[PDB]
Amino acid sequence: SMERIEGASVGRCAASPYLRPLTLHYRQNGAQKSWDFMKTHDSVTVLLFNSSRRSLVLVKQFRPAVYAGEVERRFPGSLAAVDQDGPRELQPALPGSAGVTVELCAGLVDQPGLSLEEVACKEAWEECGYHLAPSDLRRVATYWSGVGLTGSRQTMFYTEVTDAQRSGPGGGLVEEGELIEVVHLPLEGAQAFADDPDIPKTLGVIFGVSWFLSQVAPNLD
Amino acid sequence: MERIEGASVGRCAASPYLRPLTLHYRQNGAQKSWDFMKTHDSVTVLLFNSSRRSLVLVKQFRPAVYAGEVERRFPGSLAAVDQDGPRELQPALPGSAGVTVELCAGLVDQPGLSLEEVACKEAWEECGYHLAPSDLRRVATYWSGVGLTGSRQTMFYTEVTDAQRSGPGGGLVLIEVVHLPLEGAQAFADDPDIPKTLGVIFGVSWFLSQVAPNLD
Ligand SMILES: CN1CCC(n2nc(-c3cccc(Oc4ccccc4)c3)c3c(N)ncnc32)CC1
Ligand SMILES: CN1CCC(n2nc(-c3cccc(Oc4ccccc4)c3)c3c(N)ncnc32)CC1
Ligand SMILES: CN1CCC(n2nc(-c3cccc(Oc4ccccc4)c3)c3c(N)ncnc32)CC1
Ligand SMILES: [Mg+2]
Repeated sequence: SMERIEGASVGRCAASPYLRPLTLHYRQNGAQKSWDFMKTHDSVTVLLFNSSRRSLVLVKQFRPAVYAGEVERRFPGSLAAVDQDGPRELQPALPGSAGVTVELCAGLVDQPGLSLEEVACKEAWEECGYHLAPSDLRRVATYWSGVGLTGSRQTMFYTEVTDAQRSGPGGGLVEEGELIEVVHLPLEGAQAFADDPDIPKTLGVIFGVSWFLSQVAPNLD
Repeated sequence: MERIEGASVGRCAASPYLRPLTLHYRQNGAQKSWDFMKTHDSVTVLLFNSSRRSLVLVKQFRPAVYAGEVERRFPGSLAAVDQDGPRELQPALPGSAGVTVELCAGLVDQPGLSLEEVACKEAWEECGYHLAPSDLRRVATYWSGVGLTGSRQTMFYTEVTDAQRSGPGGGLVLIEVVHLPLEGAQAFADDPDIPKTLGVIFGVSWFLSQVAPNLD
């Protein structure tokens, strides 16, 4: 099950391909300053509107960082310094449902040679089972994600799909230990879904719903 | 604020803002692990000043954004330091590379203040507007950076007038307050030459579709 998590523990992270902390030293109007950040990849996200079903296509999956943040919210001190060899078991753990998010289809810009659009198409295939062409995609927005702690860009795309385009199993790469659920969000429930704070979601979902309902859906009515 | 000199990359062993951790867990019986950063939650505030019919935003130098732009222009600029000290960026970029436009915002890192009160504090110190917690509408709560941080961000909206602009703002001792007229708002958001956040883009889009049509 996606939401069945066991043995949850926190440990030190000495090196990682996904985050690499650095400090920028610089003078700003003659004052010497420093700033802590982490080097990270850019990313792409893609909102699909399935017109056969009149539903938006989203993904649901366990996010370990979200789970840890939620354990820390409900049990302050869970993420205390790991001053020991090896991980420290959480006491108490939360249910794994605490880390399950709803997101747009998304992936890192870590694919040598692929365009941003092609990365978006790859993720829509691998995560959702939808076959897209790059020219099917509309660029919605490009922006900085997390300006305080990283300098990564994210680019969001949009495309309309039909049922015939859902020709794959989706669910992410099985061999690589991914378990992703495809969510089809009926348009009639979409704004309520986004506004509901009991469903953990990203700003990309909330913005995607708002943007679609005000910029696209009227030109289909 | 855009006059940045002698930029250099050094190591970051400890920081009160990012602490690298690894979650270890079993899912479907398989042992997994995930690298992330422990970080603070945050709040953002969109203000509509109806005296001026303008959205209140902030502009400031963001070092991480700057570093990201140097790495884009000169790959390898951010390689591991491997020295006794920081390594100068040569070539570098002008400070304008790191200048962003954002919503008023702050970390939830201080005991004593609710989310609403952090937002009022930031609106005062950054924008010079005096707000009350009860003046705030919660627009959205969401997770930013679910891959590496898991921290939560709450966005508030509130309506102000010039009668509430009782301070200068600009931060504490370089933040500039931006007043975006409603008529140019959408064009501002769409302008890809303006370095801005998803919070700004969503704030302008939300305001123009949920508030602006019912004004007046
Ligand atoms: C709406 N429809 C949907 C699909 C239809 N379509 N699109 C492609 C097609 C082409 C080129 C790249 C592509 O996506 C990637 C391929 C590799 C890596 C990353 C993305 C997809 C295609 C095809 N090869 N054969 C038959 N039909 C096709 C036309 C419009
Ligand atoms: C004010 N004073 C002077 C500056 C000092 N400060 N603040 C940060 C820092 C951390 C994380 C987010 C961040 O901005 C956001 C805050 C909320 C929402 C979105 C972005 C800023 C920082 C750093 N990473 N490294 C060194 N100093 C740092 C903090 C105290
Ligand atoms: C097989 N896949 C599965 C995961 C595996 N992977 N991916 C990340 C990881 C990093 C940063 C962002 C992220 O997700 C987003 C990507 C785009 C937009 C929004 C979120 C994921 C990661 C980690 N931080 N620690 C350990 N393993 C990790 C390797 C590749
Ligand atoms: Mg993904």
